[PDB]
Amino acid sequence: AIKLEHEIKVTDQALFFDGVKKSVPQARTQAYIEGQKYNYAYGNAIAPHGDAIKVYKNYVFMTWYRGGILDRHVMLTRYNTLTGKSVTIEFPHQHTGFEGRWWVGETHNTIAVAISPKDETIHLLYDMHAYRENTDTGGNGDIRKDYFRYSYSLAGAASVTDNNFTLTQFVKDTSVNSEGATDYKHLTMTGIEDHGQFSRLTYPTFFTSHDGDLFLHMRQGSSHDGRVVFNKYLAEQGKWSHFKSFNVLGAGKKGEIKNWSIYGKMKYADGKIRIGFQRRFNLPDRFRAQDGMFYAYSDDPSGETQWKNYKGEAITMPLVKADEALVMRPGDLLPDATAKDQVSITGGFDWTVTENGDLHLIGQTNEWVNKKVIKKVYSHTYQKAGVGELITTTDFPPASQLYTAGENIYIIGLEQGRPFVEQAKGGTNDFTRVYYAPVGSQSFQKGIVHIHDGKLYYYLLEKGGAGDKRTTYLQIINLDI
Ligand SMILES: [Ca+2]
Ligand SMILES: [Ca+2]
Ligand SMILES: [Ca+2]
Repeated sequence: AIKLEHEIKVTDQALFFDGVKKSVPQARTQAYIEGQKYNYAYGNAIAPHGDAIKVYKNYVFMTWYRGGILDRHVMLTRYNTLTGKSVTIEFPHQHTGFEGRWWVGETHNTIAVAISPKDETIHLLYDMHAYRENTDTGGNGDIRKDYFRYSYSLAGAASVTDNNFTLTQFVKDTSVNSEGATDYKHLTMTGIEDHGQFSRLTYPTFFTSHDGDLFLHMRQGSSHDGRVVFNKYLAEQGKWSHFKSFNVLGAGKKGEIKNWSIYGKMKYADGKIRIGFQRRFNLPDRFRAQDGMFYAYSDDPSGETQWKNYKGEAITMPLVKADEALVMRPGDLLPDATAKDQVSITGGFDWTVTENGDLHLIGQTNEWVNKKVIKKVYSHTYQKAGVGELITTTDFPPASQLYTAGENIYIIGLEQGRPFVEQAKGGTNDFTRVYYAPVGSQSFQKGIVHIHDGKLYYYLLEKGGAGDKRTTYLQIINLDI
């Protein structure tokens, strides 16, 4: 059976935005008020959130901002699965909120963490939402040399003893742009300052290959003109390669009918670097936001060349016309919803490929009538063993993410606050519940999932907290592969 093995408190001081939702014009224009609750522009929970948990050998690395509203420091915690002990590092940087307005919480601005399995360096990317040298902070700090925020460690830092797991392991900014003695934020990953390359970036997400190569991808640009860029860590050189575009910017002048933006995620799946995404075209049409569903994979271990669509055909690279990578048109799921903005696709998209080559993609497609969602359609698109017909069904529960281990795919979530796992054989839509925490166990408000070596690492926010400091836990659940 799937079994809970460990439950570990991470902190009682995780930052939470305990105020109310603010519009973007509100967030940009309103001044701070002392004693205010911590308002927010998007979500209210920045911890656990983003690419915030990784497992390397016997270490679980977890990031979070610390509360409350006057603190907001970037934190890195390492739990040792062999000793049961944890150690945390406080970084000088504090969450800068919405475009420098640090009293408005900004859940885009996560802290991503990765370990290089080659040289055991630690990498952190944090507090970014497409900032640039001329981002207007409204009088809240100088961002001209701080629009891209990277911290990294000495080689070997991942495995030092707890008492040595300190800021001493991390490398200061000693460039000509350095702020001084506690500046751990680097404006580049390549050793070369490059505003074209490192501005307008959002959503840091690392992934690793079988052989221990480490990669990063981010979104560059805007919701009207956006691309995914990705690079590779060069352990032998102590730096990263130049960002490479999966798709172009300015597609409207390079072969597509119009510029577009890309909503998806690259992952390492069944031994290959791949991407699944949806497109936002911003045409005045039936699509309030995103349209389509797309997927491509690379047969190149570096992920740079040999990109193909699900049929195995080479695609243009960098991609200009998303339809080369088409798998499904979610507008089809509401075939009579033809009025302006009547098909609303704003989230709920995910994908995976199992170790047997089964391709799986999920989506949420909403019907939008008089400015309200009146129908929610969940889809599951899947191809057994990478061949044959692509099956799409709407007989799928309200799940927003898919995971994989062994021959299976998994839905993992919270039901009445308690973690559950549903499992299906890859290449199928036949889920059964195989784990549900028992009555009397704790209740959680939010969790992020990391699958590693046949185990589920569930990084969880405990429900029922008050104020801007809350309690997070780590659960380690054996998937019994
Ligand atoms: Ca700096
Ligand atoms: Ca549109
Ligand atoms: Ca097999």
